Amino acid sequence: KAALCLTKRSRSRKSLARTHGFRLRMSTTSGRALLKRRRAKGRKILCTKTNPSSGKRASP
Amino acid sequence: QVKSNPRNNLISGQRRCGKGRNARGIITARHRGGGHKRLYRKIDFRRNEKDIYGKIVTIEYDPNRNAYICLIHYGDGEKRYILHPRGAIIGDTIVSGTEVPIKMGNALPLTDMPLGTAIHNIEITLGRGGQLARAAGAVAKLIAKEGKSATLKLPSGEVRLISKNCSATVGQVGNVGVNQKRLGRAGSKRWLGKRPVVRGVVMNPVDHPHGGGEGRAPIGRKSPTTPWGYPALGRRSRKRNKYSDNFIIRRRS
Amino acid sequence: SKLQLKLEQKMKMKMAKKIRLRRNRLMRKRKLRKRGAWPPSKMKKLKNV
Amino acid sequence: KKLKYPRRILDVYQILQSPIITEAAIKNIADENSLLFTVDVRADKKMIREAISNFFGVKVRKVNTLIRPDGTKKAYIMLNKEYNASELAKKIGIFP
RNA sequence: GACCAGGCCCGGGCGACUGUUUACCAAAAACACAGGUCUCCGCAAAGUCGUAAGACCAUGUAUGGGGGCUGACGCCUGCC
RNA sequence: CAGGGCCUAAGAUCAGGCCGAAAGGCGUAGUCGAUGGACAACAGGUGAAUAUUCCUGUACUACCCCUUGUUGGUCCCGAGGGACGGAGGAGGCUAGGUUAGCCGAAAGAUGGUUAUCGGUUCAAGGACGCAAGGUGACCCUGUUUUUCAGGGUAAGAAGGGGUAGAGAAAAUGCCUCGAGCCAAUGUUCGAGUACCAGGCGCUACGGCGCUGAAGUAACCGAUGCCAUACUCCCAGGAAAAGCUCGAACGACCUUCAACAAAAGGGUACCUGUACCCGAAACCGACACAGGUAGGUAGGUAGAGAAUACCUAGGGGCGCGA
RNA sequence: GUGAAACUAAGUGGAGGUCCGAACCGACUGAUGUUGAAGAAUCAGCGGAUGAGUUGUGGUUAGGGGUGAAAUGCCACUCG
Ligand SMILES: [Mg+2]
Ligand SMILES: [Mg+2]
Ligand SMILES: [Mg+2]
Ligand SMILES: [Mg+2]
Ligand SMILES: [Mg+2]
Ligand SMILES: [Mg+2]
Ligand SMILES: [Mg+2]
Ligand SMILES: [Mg+2]
Ligand SMILES: [Mg+2]
Ligand SMILES: [Mg+2]
Ligand SMILES: [Mg+2]
Ligand SMILES: [Mg+2]
Ligand SMILES: [Mg+2]
Ligand SMILES: [Mg+2]
Ligand SMILES: [Mg+2]
Ligand SMILES: [Mg+2]
Ligand SMILES: [Mg+2]
Ligand SMILES: [Mg+2]
Ligand SMILES: [Mg+2]
Ligand SMILES: [Mg+2]
Ligand SMILES: [Mg+2]
Ligand SMILES: [Mg+2]
Ligand SMILES: [Mg+2]
Ligand SMILES: [Mg+2]
Ligand SMILES: [Mg+2]
Ligand SMILES: [Mg+2]
Ligand SMILES: [Mg+2]
Ligand SMILES: [Mg+2]
Ligand SMILES: [Mg+2]
Ligand SMILES: [Mg+2]
Ligand SMILES: [Mg+2]
Ligand SMILES: [Mg+2]
Ligand SMILES: [Mg+2]
Ligand SMILES: [Mg+2]
Ligand SMILES: [Mg+2]
Ligand SMILES: [Mg+2]
Ligand SMILES: [Mg+2]
Ligand SMILES: [Mg+2]
Ligand SMILES: [Mg+2]
Ligand SMILES: [Mg+2]
Ligand SMILES: [Mg+2]
Ligand SMILES: [Mg+2]
Ligand SMILES: [Mg+2]
Ligand SMILES: [Mg+2]
Ligand SMILES: [Mg+2]
Ligand SMILES: [Mg+2]
Ligand SMILES: [Mg+2]
Ligand SMILES: [Mg+2]
Ligand SMILES: [Mg+2]
Ligand SMILES: [Mg+2]
Ligand SMILES: [Mg+2]
Ligand SMILES: [Mg+2]
Ligand SMILES: [Mg+2]
Ligand SMILES: [Mg+2]
Ligand SMILES: [Mg+2]
Ligand SMILES: [Mg+2]
Ligand SMILES: [Mg+2]
Ligand SMILES: [Mg+2]
Ligand SMILES: [Mg+2]
Ligand SMILES: [Mg+2]
Ligand SMILES: [Mg+2]
Ligand SMILES: [Mg+2]
Ligand SMILES: [Mg+2]
Ligand SMILES: [Mg+2]
Ligand SMILES: [Mg+2]
Ligand SMILES: [Mg+2]
Ligand SMILES: [Mg+2]
Ligand SMILES: [Mg+2]
Ligand SMILES: [Mg+2]
Ligand SMILES: [Mg+2]
Ligand SMILES: [Mg+2]
Ligand SMILES: [Mg+2]
Ligand SMILES: [Mg+2]
Ligand SMILES: [Mg+2]
Ligand SMILES: [Mg+2]
Ligand SMILES: [Mg+2]
Ligand SMILES: [Mg+2]
Ligand SMILES: [Mg+2]
Ligand SMILES: [Mg+2]
Repeated sequence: KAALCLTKRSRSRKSLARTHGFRLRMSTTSGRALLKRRRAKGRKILCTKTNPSSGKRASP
Repeated sequence: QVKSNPRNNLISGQRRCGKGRNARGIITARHRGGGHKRLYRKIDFRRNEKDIYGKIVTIEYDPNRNAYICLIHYGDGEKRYILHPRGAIIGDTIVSGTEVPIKMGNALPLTDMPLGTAIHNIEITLGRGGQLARAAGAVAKLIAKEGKSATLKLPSGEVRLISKNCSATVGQVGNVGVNQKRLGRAGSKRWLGKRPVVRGVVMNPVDHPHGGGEGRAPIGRKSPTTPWGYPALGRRSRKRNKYSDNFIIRRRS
Repeated sequence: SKLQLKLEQKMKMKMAKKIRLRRNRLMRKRKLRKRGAWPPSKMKKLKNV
Repeated sequence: KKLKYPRRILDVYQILQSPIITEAAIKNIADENSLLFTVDVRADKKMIREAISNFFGVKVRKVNTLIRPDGTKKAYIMLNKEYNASELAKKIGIFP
């Protein structure tokens, strides 16, 4: 019943950082290649979807 | 007949879950999925604990096989499920061992069974557990024995040699009328978690070797074909030289 | 001698039924907390809703 | 059994950073006998209780922490009803 | 007495039926289906995925598991 | 209160292990992983912006502290329990609602009239308790079998005890003792100098200080509670920990050490907490006629959570003439 | 009803991919919209609504692939 463009819905931050998170990119070799080449471009933010385990941004 | 008990320690919840998905997570075995959650009953197929006297307390339904199953007690308080033999009634008594009466539900090595007997739940390998003829209404006759080897006629009609020291159980497997049911509606398939199958002829060429000819397709394939490109009809797949071959005598007809 | 057994088993019974019932209210309160009509004050401002 | 490890390793003299003086806090003193102290985020309640209990030499009923949206821990320290708050308010320099 | 609240009948084709489907031009006579039938498979099964190890099939065992065509029920299914 | 300091599902990672040009792939114990299991708090007040969090009342968990009572406790292991479907209807009840009764005010410029308008509220928790409810075998006689009445049978229910086998607990077999049991709800404390219609006075005319009457009954009645209670069906309906029980095996600790109890006093880990959330704050590039899980469910008419007109509460659509 | 059984009202019972119909899921016709209020809507009607149902949270399968009640459909407004 929802429009095509609605692909990005309200999804728990917990779920997202379990996907694009830091600790995930660290696991695979391809991820470490990721972080090298982000660091090369010198991005202010390495992993965009990340998330505090507990704190002000914490998902329960 | 079917009256639910509380849970004996033989009924657990641990099991494979993705049905038809392998490690890679792919559907290997097509059409499964959906259907009622089940619990695994731990059957005793080996019947290995010898020389104690068991009593059939009840008869229970099992979702994992079309046969019935019987809860039996012992004088030792151990409880086991066995496949329900045909005609066995509650209050009955069974026993396994070597020198034993021959009646329904007793299990013994093939050295001691009088030729002509109707047998089920047949080990092919010493102490591996019973393997052959476990389904509803399945039975195999012990036709002849010679040397170290016994000869059976399996429910497929195939005649085959096995070891004379492999245990088996007297009597046919119960619930004979099961294939007399008529499911009657689609939903009643789905309840068993058997999902709908598409005919080859329907799908597009990419998807299957009988691919869409314009209106309706005769199968132009010079031969009926597996999804994967093999002849569908009458091509024997039995591994040419399997170790088994020396044992097998006449082939199912 | 039968009066001893009866008074001991009524002591036990009173105990078990006490703990049982305590347990039961607790469980109810929990269910309600999950659903979210809990503090009976809360329900009593929405009664007419 | 063993030495009692404090929840983290901090150095107690840095945990109580400062009294927070605004119109708000002062009447928490008046009504509640409760001081208001900005403290180190890394600091706990047991640490704060020992710290004030020894430092100003007052027995403290209960502590309540808070964490600002700015990431700075803030603590309501409600002393006992024997020790008056305004005592420590004059002793410190917080004037009601 | 407002709001709310079935037009119905006589025919024929197709598909038995409830279902599914071309997100955003096609909802059907297409797909599924219960049922039928052919064929493979004796358990270290056939089949599928993997370079392999192994996984599914199945913690099942021929009244079960693959695959092909047809498509309820009724009458049938001829020659080469 | 919600997560973490507890437990596991799908799944994920995976010591050693098997395989593989490399990166890696499979996989066992282990360890992660809630959308589930376990586990203790409510009413009133304050309130520029927080409140089951702060205040005042009664509570409740987990430890520690002392008295008393025992001598072995602790983990590892053995067990019971936790522990589970759908559909159906019948009960027994509350929540709400309506009408009386009691109480206070009332004149609302009209032909009449008090037939009018307000109030009648209270939680968690603790003690008690259970029938017209539901369950407790059979046989004879009747009430329609049923709710029942007389007799009888000897475990015949929740619930306990004993014994036997390699056998502690358990499971299993034999023996015995028990006619009650079950749980929503109810009575009483909590609870009144609480709350509240009005009344009095101030008005920075915003709000404020002051004193407070009655506080019961009947009939409707749930989709909520007992309740995993029943009856039926086939498609046959999670695990693990806390919890209860317990000998041998192994490890460790041991006397004012540890455990067992009823009181008494004490003691109290992190993180979330603003605001919006049928949205102008999320998702749609917009202050966009759209999408967004759950909870609470008043009146009159009505079969109804449809519809119409309304209460509480919220709004009059950010261009007008 | 006969000795067995069959046959037939009755009551009880509450089956169903039953019926009508809100929520909810869809998307059949028409009108409007077409530099839209909106990159698929609004309005009036319409289909299913105890099931082969709907949905939440957390997961799975990945491009010589996956998934498909099969439309070359879908795989972040992109899919021979
Ligand atoms: Mg961004
Ligand atoms: Mg179970
Ligand atoms: Mg159990
Ligand atoms: Mg994987
Ligand atoms: Mg088909
Ligand atoms: Mg096609
Ligand atoms: Mg494709
Ligand atoms: Mg494929
Ligand atoms: Mg081809
Ligand atoms: Mg073709
Ligand atoms: Mg043609
Ligand atoms: Mg309403
Ligand atoms: Mg404050
Ligand atoms: Mg806090
Ligand atoms: Mg027609
Ligand atoms: Mg014509
Ligand atoms: Mg059709
Ligand atoms: Mg679909
Ligand atoms: Mg279309
Ligand atoms: Mg259609
Ligand atoms: Mg269309
Ligand atoms: Mg189609
Ligand atoms: Mg078929
Ligand atoms: Mg194979
Ligand atoms: Mg066809
Ligand atoms: Mg697992
Ligand atoms: Mg791995
Ligand atoms: Mg390794
Ligand atoms: Mg593992
Ligand atoms: Mg965890
Ligand atoms: Mg949870
Ligand atoms: Mg907790
Ligand atoms: Mg809690
Ligand atoms: Mg507020
Ligand atoms: Mg409050
Ligand atoms: Mg009070
Ligand atoms: Mg306690
Ligand atoms: Mg255990
Ligand atoms: Mg459960
Ligand atoms: Mg009822
Ligand atoms: Mg009432
Ligand atoms: Mg009236
Ligand atoms: Mg009167
Ligand atoms: Mg007048
Ligand atoms: Mg009145
Ligand atoms: Mg009470
Ligand atoms: Mg008490
Ligand atoms: Mg009674
Ligand atoms: Mg014993
Ligand atoms: Mg003994
Ligand atoms: Mg016993
Ligand atoms: Mg009534
Ligand atoms: Mg309902
Ligand atoms: Mg049941
Ligand atoms: Mg020992
Ligand atoms: Mg003890
Ligand atoms: Mg808050
Ligand atoms: Mg709030
Ligand atoms: Mg909106
Ligand atoms: Mg606007
Ligand atoms: Mg809008
Ligand atoms: Mg209404
Ligand atoms: Mg009407
Ligand atoms: Mg009415
Ligand atoms: Mg309405
Ligand atoms: Mg209004
Ligand atoms: Mg229907
Ligand atoms: Mg219909
Ligand atoms: Mg669709
Ligand atoms: Mg519409
Ligand atoms: Mg409709
Ligand atoms: Mg309908
Ligand atoms: Mg049904
Ligand atoms: Mg969806
Ligand atoms: Mg589909
Ligand atoms: Mg085409
Ligand atoms: Mg993209
Ligand atoms: Mg797309
Ligand atoms: Mg396309």
